[PDB]
Amino acid sequence: AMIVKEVYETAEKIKSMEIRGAGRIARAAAQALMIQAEKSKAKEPEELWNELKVASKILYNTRPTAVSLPNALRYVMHRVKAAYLGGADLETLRFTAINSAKEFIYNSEKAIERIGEIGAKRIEDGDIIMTHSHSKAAISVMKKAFEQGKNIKVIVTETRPKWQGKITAKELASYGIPVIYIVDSAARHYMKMTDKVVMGADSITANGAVINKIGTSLIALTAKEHRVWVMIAAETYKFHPATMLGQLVEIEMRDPTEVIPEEELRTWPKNIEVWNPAFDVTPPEYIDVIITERGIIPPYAAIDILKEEFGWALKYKEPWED
Amino acid sequence: AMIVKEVYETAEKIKSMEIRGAGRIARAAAQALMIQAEKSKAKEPEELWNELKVASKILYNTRPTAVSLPNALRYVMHRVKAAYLGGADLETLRFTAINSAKEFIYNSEKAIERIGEIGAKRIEDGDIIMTHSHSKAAISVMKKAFEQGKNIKVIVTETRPKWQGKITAKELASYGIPVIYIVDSAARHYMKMTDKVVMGADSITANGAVINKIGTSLIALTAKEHRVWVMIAAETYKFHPATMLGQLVEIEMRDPTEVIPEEELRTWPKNIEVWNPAFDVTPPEYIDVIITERGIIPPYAAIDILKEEFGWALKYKEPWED
Amino acid sequence: AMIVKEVYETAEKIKSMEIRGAGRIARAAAQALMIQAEKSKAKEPEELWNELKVASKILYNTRPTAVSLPNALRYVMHRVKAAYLGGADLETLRFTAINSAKEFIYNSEKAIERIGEIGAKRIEDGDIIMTHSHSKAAISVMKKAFEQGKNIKVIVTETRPKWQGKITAKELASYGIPVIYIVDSAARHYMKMTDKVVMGADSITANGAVINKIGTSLIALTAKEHRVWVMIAAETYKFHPATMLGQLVEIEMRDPTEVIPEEELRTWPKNIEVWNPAFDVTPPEYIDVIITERGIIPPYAAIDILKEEFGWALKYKEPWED
Amino acid sequence: AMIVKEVYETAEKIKSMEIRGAGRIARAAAQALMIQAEKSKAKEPEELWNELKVASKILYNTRPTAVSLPNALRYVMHRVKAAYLGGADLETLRFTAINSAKEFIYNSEKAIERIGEIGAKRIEDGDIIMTHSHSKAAISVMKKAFEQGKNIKVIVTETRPKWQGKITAKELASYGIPVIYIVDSAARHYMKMTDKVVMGADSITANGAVINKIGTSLIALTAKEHRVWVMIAAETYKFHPATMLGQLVEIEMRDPTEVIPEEELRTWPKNIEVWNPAFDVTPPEYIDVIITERGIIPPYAAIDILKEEFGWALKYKEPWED
Amino acid sequence: AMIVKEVYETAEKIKSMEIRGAGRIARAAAQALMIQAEKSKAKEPEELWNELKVASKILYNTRPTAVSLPNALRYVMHRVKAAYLGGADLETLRFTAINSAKEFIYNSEKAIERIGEIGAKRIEDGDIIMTHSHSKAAISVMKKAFEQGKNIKVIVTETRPKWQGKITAKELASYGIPVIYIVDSAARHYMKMTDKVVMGADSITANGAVINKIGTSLIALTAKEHRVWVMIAAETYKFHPATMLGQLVEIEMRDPTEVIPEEELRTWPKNIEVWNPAFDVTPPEYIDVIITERGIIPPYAAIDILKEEFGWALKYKEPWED
Amino acid sequence: AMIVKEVYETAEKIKSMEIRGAGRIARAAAQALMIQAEKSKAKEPEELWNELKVASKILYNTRPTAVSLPNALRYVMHRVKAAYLGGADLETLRFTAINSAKEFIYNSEKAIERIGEIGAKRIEDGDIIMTHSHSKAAISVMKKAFEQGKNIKVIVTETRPKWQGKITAKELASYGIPVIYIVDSAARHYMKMTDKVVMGADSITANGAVINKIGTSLIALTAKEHRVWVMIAAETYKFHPATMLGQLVEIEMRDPTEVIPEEELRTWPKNIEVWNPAFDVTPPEYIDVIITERGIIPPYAAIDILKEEFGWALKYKEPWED
Ligand SMILES: Nc1ncnc2c1ncn2[C@@H]1O[C@H](COP(=O)(O)O)[C@@H](O)[C@H]1O
Ligand SMILES: Nc1ncnc2c1ncn2[C@@H]1O[C@H](COP(=O)(O)O)[C@@H](O)[C@H]1O
Ligand SMILES: Nc1ncnc2c1ncn2[C@@H]1O[C@H](COP(=O)(O)O)[C@@H](O)[C@H]1O
Ligand SMILES: O=P(O)(O)OC[C@H]1O[C@H](OP(=O)(O)O)[C@H](O)[C@@H]1O
Ligand SMILES: O=P(O)(O)OC[C@H]1O[C@H](OP(=O)(O)O)[C@H](O)[C@@H]1O
Ligand SMILES: [K+]
Ligand SMILES: [K+]
Ligand SMILES: [K+]
Ligand SMILES: [K+]
Ligand SMILES: [K+]
Ligand SMILES: [K+]
Repeated sequence: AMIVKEVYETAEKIKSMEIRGAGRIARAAAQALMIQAEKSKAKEPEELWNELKVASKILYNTRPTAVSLPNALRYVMHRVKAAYLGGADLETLRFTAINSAKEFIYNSEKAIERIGEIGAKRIEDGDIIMTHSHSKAAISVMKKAFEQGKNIKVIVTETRPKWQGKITAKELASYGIPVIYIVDSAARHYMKMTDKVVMGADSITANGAVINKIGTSLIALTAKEHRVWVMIAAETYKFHPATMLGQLVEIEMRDPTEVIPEEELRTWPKNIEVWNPAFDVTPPEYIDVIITERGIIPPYAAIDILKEEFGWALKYKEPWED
Repeated sequence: AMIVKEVYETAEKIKSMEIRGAGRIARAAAQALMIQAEKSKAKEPEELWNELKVASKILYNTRPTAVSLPNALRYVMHRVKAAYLGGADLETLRFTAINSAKEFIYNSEKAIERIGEIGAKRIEDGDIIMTHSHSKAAISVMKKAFEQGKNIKVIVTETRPKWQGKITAKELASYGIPVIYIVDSAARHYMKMTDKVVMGADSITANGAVINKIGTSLIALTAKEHRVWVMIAAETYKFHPATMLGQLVEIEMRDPTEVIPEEELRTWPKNIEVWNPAFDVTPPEYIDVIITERGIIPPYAAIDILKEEFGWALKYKEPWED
Repeated sequence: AMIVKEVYETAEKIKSMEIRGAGRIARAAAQALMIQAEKSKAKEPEELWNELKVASKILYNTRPTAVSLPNALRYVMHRVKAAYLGGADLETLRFTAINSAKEFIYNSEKAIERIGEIGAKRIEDGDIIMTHSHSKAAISVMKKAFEQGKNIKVIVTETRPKWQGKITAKELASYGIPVIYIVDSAARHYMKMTDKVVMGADSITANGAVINKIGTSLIALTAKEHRVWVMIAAETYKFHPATMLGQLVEIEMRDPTEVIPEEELRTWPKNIEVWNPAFDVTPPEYIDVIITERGIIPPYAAIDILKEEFGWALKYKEPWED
Repeated sequence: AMIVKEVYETAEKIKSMEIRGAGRIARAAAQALMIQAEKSKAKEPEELWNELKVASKILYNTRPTAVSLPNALRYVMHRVKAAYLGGADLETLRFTAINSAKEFIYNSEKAIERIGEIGAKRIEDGDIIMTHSHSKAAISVMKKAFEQGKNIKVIVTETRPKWQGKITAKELASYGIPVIYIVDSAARHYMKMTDKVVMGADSITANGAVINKIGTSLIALTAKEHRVWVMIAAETYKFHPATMLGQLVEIEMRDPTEVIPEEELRTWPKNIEVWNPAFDVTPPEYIDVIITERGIIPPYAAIDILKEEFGWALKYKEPWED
Repeated sequence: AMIVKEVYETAEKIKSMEIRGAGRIARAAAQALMIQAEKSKAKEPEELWNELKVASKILYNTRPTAVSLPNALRYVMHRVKAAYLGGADLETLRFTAINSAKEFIYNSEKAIERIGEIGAKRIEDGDIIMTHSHSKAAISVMKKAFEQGKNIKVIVTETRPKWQGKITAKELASYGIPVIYIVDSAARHYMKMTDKVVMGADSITANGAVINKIGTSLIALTAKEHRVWVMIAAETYKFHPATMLGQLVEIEMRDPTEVIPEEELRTWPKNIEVWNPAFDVTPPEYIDVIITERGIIPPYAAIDILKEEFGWALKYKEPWED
Repeated sequence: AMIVKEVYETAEKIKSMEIRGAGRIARAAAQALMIQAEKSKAKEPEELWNELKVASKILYNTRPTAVSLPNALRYVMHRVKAAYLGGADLETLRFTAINSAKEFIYNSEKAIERIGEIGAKRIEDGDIIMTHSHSKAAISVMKKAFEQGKNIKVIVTETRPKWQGKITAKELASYGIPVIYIVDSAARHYMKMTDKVVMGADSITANGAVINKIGTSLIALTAKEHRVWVMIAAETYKFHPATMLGQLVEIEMRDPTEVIPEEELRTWPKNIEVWNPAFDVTPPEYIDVIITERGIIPPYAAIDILKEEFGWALKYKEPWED
């Protein structure tokens, strides 16, 4: 198959986390299949079908934990597959793909703004919010509360190994919002002064569990200890279909040198392993609500979100498979 | 008034954290008064006395949180005051200061060894152990349990902002102990494979609370959630006497440039604050045992230690005072 | 603009709490629009419509917390709006308002009876039951369980500041049920002899939280500490729709003279504030079941009730609005 | 009135626990109905109808706690009844009974196989599983996981008084799975080495509570204590529809001779009562997931299984009733 | 025996709670025995011995729950008894009693001031303190923090049935301290804004339990839920000797009409009992510290306080017994 | 080397559990030492000394977990050793052994009687008590309470594998106390009707943990869950001095034939391991009080029992050692 440059560049940048955030990763995965359909030089429908099959697979094997990525691919290729199997001609396939792909990106953008408006109603004036990592959705909520004229301060946790909290601190601060930057270790110490916790999701499971950035479960734990509300801002495509039939989510182990730089680690003894999980799993009992673009749920209603939007596809194979 | 440079240098190095760890800071300050005494050029007792008080004030105003420091100073200066007020001559006073400092240092070393001997009995063949920061007393326990031929593995938390875990990791490796190095955030995620938790203490309070490196309380919190024993390895001079009469322990707020380096921090907007507590406080309900040189205690028995060894001095002002 | 006195009197009495309890307030407001419609002197639909909206605004601005009230108003006014905008003539509109109000009142009465029938099955012969405030729906359950020949005894909390428990106590006694009357403070002390807890609800939220009379959350808290079932007896019109899209329920702050009578309160210094929340919020983790007219649910299933019966109206403004 | 031998045998074998396990009981009840219809000497529809009614009551009045039994009888008799009231002739009605029984029996075996497939995905290589009693659904999960190449070990609790664990241990051993057998008392002692708990259910209620063999709640409680996942393997016919309308599940109290043999018990004093509850009730807060043949649910979603598969029948009487 | 007027007046006023507060009750009990020794017209030592024996018994049978009362009597009569048994003449007995009695009252007064100074060190500037009932000792702590220039607000709970909170609110407010008065039911609702809880004791037990005003355990419970420190301000004579040898403290049941006034209650049905426990028992795990006049303890160190100050007397009969 | 028959019998009877219960074991060990001295044919002091050393080792190497045994041997052999090193002649040394054994045996019986007296005060009229295994100290508490006229009922858990509960039930029945006998699995089912839990101890550690019959921790855990008091009835020789210096108590693993009889076990597959821990370890957070003959303590005061009664011996070797 004749895969375009942009499909491979996008895959590289997902692996390397130059492109990161589960929402963004997913939009970018959709963008890539769109560009493959723009520039494809294929003559028949069945050539193009095959390019998009292979482009999808390239994109799926980049980073495993955020289901947002495969839900973007599925959004485009369920539609592309249906077109092809009902004998769409070539230009009818090229459009299905381009259009499905634009549908997903626009609905993503709209969902986040909507999550912002909903979640902000749960923020009270004077609140001190503690967040983790960098999440566009969590930030939509905090940003929207500030624009409503609520006076808020956000406690940004640093989020090692990759320092995501620096992006968050600068982002919120540039909107006018006062920020307090602290280390991940200081989360319990400042939980007493915290009124709310607002964080993202990479995968939400059937039973209510949230996979998000490493350290998320600690903040959640001690939030429960102190009765601070834990609010997970998360789009419906963060919800994980395969968990309905009993799959556990893969937790991405990233390279040791994101923790200890190569120049430093090569000097350390052989009997020190460095372990770099990218994500942990927060149980549902530590979660007050999940703010989706369709509204507030208890985390145990994740099963409904999946029943009604995703369940149907589980009897079929994946839409990029032979 | 005529204070030697070794006192001034010890101070500077305690502040900058070139000299660090509660016990070592204590030994360094004992040592500093020793050198003041050896090298003093005083002719009268009153003149040496005055040097020994001023040197004590300089050493005590360095770092507040770890009570080891003022306890070392008191061990020396109670004995210096008793001698001076009982009419000691110049050389009897100089030797009282010197010999007292030596007793403190010697007892500090013996206590850490004995703590290791005692704590090691609570480590079992096969144990995965999680620790935090760098604690001589904690390491002593792990080192001895290995030396007894137990096959242990230690999970070492990175301990930001100052990366104390690097020190711990390299040291444990160097005695032959396999290490797993993780970010602080990952402590709950790895608590399910952990069997024991073993950390140090900077100050231990009347009611059993352990003030220790920032993040300690999170590790204990989730340790307890999981039923993993939390064991604090701690010398009797870590116990805090002022807290018998209601005093709260000051928590050191250290320079923000330790968190975010100067060169970068000055590029950030005014409306980000960086906050950097060097310690947090862990409740007694989350501690299984404290391991002192005199044996295993439940945390609530902190008060006995304080009664029988320290309470006598609480009717009197500090032995360095005018 | 030409509003009858029955609407004005119903309002005044809802405010003063002469008419009180979530369900009864709802029925009183349905009834108030009914009388507005029966007695209206309008010639045009537009003129009646306008009376029905203004009367609705007057009734809704009385007391905020209990969602029963605006739910009753909507039951009537959704149907009035649909008729008016579909071109109904004066008398078709008047009858739509009147007949809708009647359906609400009739359904309210049937629901409380059925709730009693359902809840009673969860009461067992011999049960000591603790309750709080005065709730029709809660009493219905206790009354029916007695009527079935179960030998129950009810602990009745006094419920300050308004002494709601006196009402509950006299009423339960009058059906033949032995009562034990205690101050609110004594609820933990008597929780060890309690078998069941049965209380009402003013608003139930998207995530399962029950807003109810002040003190409810304490009784549930210690009920849970003790493993005593907490059962909330509540009509579907107690469920709060705005909370699907992030709205927090306002908690009524009532006059301080209800706490400390006027004559006494004016003798007190300026620097005492009296604060008087009429409700508190009980988390879903402390609730065993909610008992509605449609059956037993776990609290987290609040969201289903809200979805299938109320969410449809959340794209539209209130049916009383200009 | 003309009930075949086979029905009376099934009933006796169910009461004496010669046939046992919730699913197998249900399959035996349907088998009996199937054999009543096959061998019936009834001449008219109304005569067969009456034999089946009576068979169904004989069967329902054997053992109360496991609802799998009445759900089997309902499955058949709902269909048999809908035929009879439509005016179905004799051989038409005999086939509704015969075929509905076979549908139930086949779907049962299919459901359990699929529970195995789904629940096995939650077992990870290396896992140690604690189980309780003898559940065919739980065993399917453990068997499948092992067949996938996962090296697991199973802690089989003995399950007094009927010694069920001996059956589970022998069985699992017979597939090549290493079993650790321990007494019920030791569940907490070994919870620290358990990774996963997997058990059956006799009845699952509307709020998520699980009724299973006596002991089950203790194992769930200490599992929650230690953060081990509790996974309930349960066919959808284990869910209890009467609970939707407030019913409490009856806890079968069986003979004291199953605890203390007749020989020994008769010598004991009169003032020793021997109580033998066959089941207990685990709350949903201690259950991570229910594995059904339609998927994984959080325990709070039990109410949906019921709304959507059994809720329709609650306005009618039992099908075997007049 | 010729008991003076003031012994009987004091007993009456303890029963009626005209004199109340455990410290005050005890000082007043001591005052009474003092006055009996002032005014006694007795000729021999053995007459006087007998008057004080009988005066003590009159005072002991007034209110049972606060051990402060009998510890005051014991303080005077251990001394009086020792005098008499070593053959003190009459004036030597009259003084022992008068003087012992003044010793107790002065040490009481001094202990409270000292509890104020200790406990205030645990109060931080800006703190919002929630209290219960009226306790001189709790107030000493809060009063002393305010005089130190810490800016504090106190949340006074009303404390039914007897309204103690009115005395507290007026008292604190008259010292300049801002007060918030709320009902006992509002304790959890305002626990989120509370930094510290400071309360009294009537009896502290060997194992750490605090008997204090009804409702105390609820505030403590929800304080633990929210991680607010519960500090019990309490003199060493609040500690309960008989608990060392396994006695449970009697919980005083006061007359129903303190709850519902006589004019009102006489009209209520016969099947309503009104239950008025004066006190409840807070377990030690909900208590952070006990501030005694000898300093801060964990509640589990109550056994030490009793071992060293009280243990010795338990092998002897009570000092007012024949 | 010349060890009498009686010592070898005691040892065998201890290993096979023909003599059992921690106290009774200890009394049997001292009895053996007493009989070794009485019947000794030794001519010199050093010869008797040597028989006693060897007897003590034979006895100590029977069963490890219950420390009552080594504390008995220590009581005697500390005294026997202090005599021998003072130069005591033969008949002087024989009497130290004989008399020290009798001192221990008499004080044991006295301690248990006094535990009964003390612990009975915590039983209230009406109480239902759950117990576990067969403890003479626990039984003393239940017997005394009943003898005081309190109408109690006792839930006797069966205590597999050795069926201890049958002994407890028969015994208690024999004093006229109504017993409910239940299997271990049912402890949580009946915890809701239990008012009080009362059990023994084999070893009590320095931090308060209680080692008792397998199952004990499950009963403590579900008791804590339901706020039932857990009361441990334990002689002061149950406290474990090695634990002061970090030692962990060994958990005796006994024969698999005590779980599954030899006849049956030999037929089973090789791939079923049967594990029989005889004890488990209850944490101090789940224990309300330890009832000793010197009084009630909170479990955290165990360290004082030890400091003040056994702490002296830890700098020396065992008395029976060379
Ligand atoms: N890898 C995973 N995939 C899906 N769900 C998980 C995974 N790990 C944990 N969970 C769920 O998330 C929660 C975390 O529980 P625990 O592991 O006990 O903290 C539980 O509900 C688990 O069932
Ligand atoms: N600065 C401090 N000095 C002494 N004790 C403290 C300090 N801060 C907290 N504590 C104690 O440590 C524990 C921490 O409580 P929490 O507020 O639950 O983290 C409590 O037991 C307090 O008594
Ligand atoms: N005003 C409110 N409106 C709606 N939900 C609320 C409100 N206040 C609290 N909650 C919810 O109710 C529960 C109370 O939480 P806590 O703050 O633990 O008492 C949480 O589940 C919140 O989601
Ligand atoms: O989709 P949004 O809300 O922006 O963020 C969702 C989550 O995905 C991210 O992972 P990574 O940085 O890609 O590894 C972060 O963990 C974040 O909370
Ligand atoms: O001794 P002080 O600290 O003043 O108060 C101690 C306690 O005694 C009181 O009881 P009551 O009003 O006599 O029934 C209150 O409960 C108060 O907390
Ligand atoms: K907070
Ligand atoms: K673990
Ligand atoms: K109860
Ligand atoms: K585990
Ligand atoms: K707070
Ligand atoms: K109970």
